[PDB]
Amino acid sequence: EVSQDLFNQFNLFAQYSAAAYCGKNNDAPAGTNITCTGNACPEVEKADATFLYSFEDSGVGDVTGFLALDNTNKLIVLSFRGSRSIENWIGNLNFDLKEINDICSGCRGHDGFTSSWRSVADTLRQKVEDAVREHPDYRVVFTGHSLGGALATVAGADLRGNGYDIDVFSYGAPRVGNRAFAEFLTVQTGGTLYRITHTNDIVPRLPPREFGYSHSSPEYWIKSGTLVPVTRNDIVKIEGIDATGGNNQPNIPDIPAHLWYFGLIGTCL
Amino acid sequence: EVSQDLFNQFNLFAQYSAAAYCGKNNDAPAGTNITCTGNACPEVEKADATFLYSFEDSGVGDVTGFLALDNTNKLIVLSFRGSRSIENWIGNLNFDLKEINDICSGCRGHDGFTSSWRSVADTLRQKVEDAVREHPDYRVVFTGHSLGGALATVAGADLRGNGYDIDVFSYGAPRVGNRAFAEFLTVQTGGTLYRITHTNDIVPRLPPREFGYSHSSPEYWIKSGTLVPVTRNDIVKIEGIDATGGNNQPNIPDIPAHLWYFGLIGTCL
Ligand SMILES: *[C@@H]1O[C@H](CO)[C@@H](O)[C@H](O)[C@H]1NC(C)=O
Ligand SMILES: *[C@@H]1O[C@H](CO)[C@@H](O)[C@H](O)[C@H]1NC(C)=O
Ligand SMILES: [Mg+2]
Ligand SMILES: [Mg+2]
Repeated sequence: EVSQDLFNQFNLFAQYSAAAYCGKNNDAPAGTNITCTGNACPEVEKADATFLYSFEDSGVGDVTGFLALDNTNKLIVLSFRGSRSIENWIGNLNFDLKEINDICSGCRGHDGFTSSWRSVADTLRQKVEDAVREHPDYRVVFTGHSLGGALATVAGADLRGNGYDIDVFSYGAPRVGNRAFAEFLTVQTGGTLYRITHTNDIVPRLPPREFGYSHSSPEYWIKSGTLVPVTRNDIVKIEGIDATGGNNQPNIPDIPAHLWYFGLIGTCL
Repeated sequence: EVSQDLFNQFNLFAQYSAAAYCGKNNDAPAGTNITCTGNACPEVEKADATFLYSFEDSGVGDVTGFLALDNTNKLIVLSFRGSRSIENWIGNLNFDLKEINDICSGCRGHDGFTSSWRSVADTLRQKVEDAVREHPDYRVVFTGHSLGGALATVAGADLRGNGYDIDVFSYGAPRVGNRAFAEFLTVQTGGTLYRITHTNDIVPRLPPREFGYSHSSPEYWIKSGTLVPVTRNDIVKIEGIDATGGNNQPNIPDIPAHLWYFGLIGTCL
């Protein structure tokens, strides 16, 4: 029974996430208005929102995304793009873990996702801190769909505790590491993670539990269909690390369900 | 206005049109159930609907689509697919008109669309007539999106007046010929043409009028945006050969608006 207010924020960061794929320019000047093709982010376009910094193929893991200033919603938004070819990304996904003791003790995380974040963290923390110091009453939100949602979760876990709260809104994010990391992500203070999933989306089911992966609690499960508008009654809050009955159900998953989080996402008309 | 009953046919033939692209099965042997990926054609899935015949790269013009038997709605549906690559197809669209005296006197048609149809006409007329002879109380409906909307319109014009009505439902169809042809399609007896357009979709604006092309009347104009659900009152019936104030407006057109007719069409999640 999610609040009307939190539902409206789920929609907004779904569109910031979507905007990471469908942004008008990929070399866009800082200060230029955020717009999308194909009506992928109308709520963002309604806002007084601008690009503070745009990154494409950035650092080791070819990280793509933007830092946005929203003067209407009073947000600093760091949005990470998922893969440009999601089916190929899924098939090629490695299940290798790595120590991430610098984020939390005994925590391990997907090699790729944690590597990629580490390679751009210094730059993006600096950009985020300039924004905080220029706009101290502005709320920091990190967001991402798919791979982008993994990056956003890792970055949030990493940069929390340094003076600014960081909310994270992840959309069809894969598992990011082991049970220790899931437990950290579940109780870490200095912001809330809203880990959002849809029906039988394949990506939150990877990498598999059998390779040493766990999901953080809680889960915000969208049970309304692919290409169906989402009502507030359509979101189910599921508590427990590796809880089942949401997206973690013993049935055949689906790629199309990955591309529909409140609206079209991870692809551009 | 349009009745709720007509709004439901528009939504059903939009999904029969969508299925020409997202047809879950290309194996697709006669008698197999119609299903789509990505929730593209749920109303078709609900119906007892089967492939009577399926064609790919058919004839000179490489016509693709299927002939369906629907025992729930009692339909014989010929569904033509538009292009695999609509943006490429829009850019390479040649405006050459061909004499089509054979279908109506003084009529000229798009050389491509009319040549394409003529090359599969004998084979496909025999398949509909076979289907009509076994199910004479069934309604014959030709439908398609984009290039598919044009093929259906030409097929309709050509095969009508042979003992069965042919209703045509086109989605974002281009202009198919000159004013003589547009007039023939406005008054032809032996079924109705439902020519449906969306906001500022580019495709119903091609080929241009200044290449001697005209639209048949009427036009059913969807005013609701891209990725927005369509309500009955969002559809405006616009009367008049080459009427303006629907899709035929002197503003900047849009490709994404081509891919949203009631839902996702001409593309498959
Ligand atoms: C950018 O957005 C601002 C605030 O939303 C608006 O007032 C201005 O007209 C926009 N600039 C451009 C280039 O459209
Ligand atoms: C096809 O649909 C029919 C009628 O709705 C049904 O009897 C049958 O179970 C379906 N076939 C398959 C392969 O699902
Ligand atoms: Mg704006
Ligand atoms: Mg016409």
